[PDB]
Amino acid sequence: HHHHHHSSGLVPRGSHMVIPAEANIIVGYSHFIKTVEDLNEIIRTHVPGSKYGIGFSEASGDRLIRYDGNDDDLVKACIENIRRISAGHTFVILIRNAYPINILNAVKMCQEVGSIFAATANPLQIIVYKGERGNGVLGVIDGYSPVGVES
Ligand code: NA
Repeated sequence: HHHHHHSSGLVPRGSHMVIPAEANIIVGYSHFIKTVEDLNEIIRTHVPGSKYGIGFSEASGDRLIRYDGNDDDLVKACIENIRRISAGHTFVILIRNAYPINILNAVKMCQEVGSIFAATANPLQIIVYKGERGNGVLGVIDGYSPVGVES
């Protein structure tokens, strides 16, 4: 027996992500991860020298938004983004002052323990579906639609 509420379904206005100036964001789905420390560690060697924040949506147990980082503004943005999405096992990473290869490697490392929804510096909107127990991430709007074809 399952419970249905008419309030469930695609959330009309996608959730806009808070991306502080010059920050790069990574939004993904964790695989069998129970703590944000796993993410904090797997990307630790790639974020040295840079400022970063990590947010993780614990999907059971305490069901708390978990976080780590070395920059208050980035950490707060990650927490807010996780709150807006409100979907179990979602993780959000924000990195600033990092070279291109470090950002790319951070993403590759996340792919070892999860799936990627977004990885960009562009304005970003997360399309979410509101279900019974919580939400689910259906996709993202990364930047804009094309305006033409290159010559
Ligand atoms: Na999808």
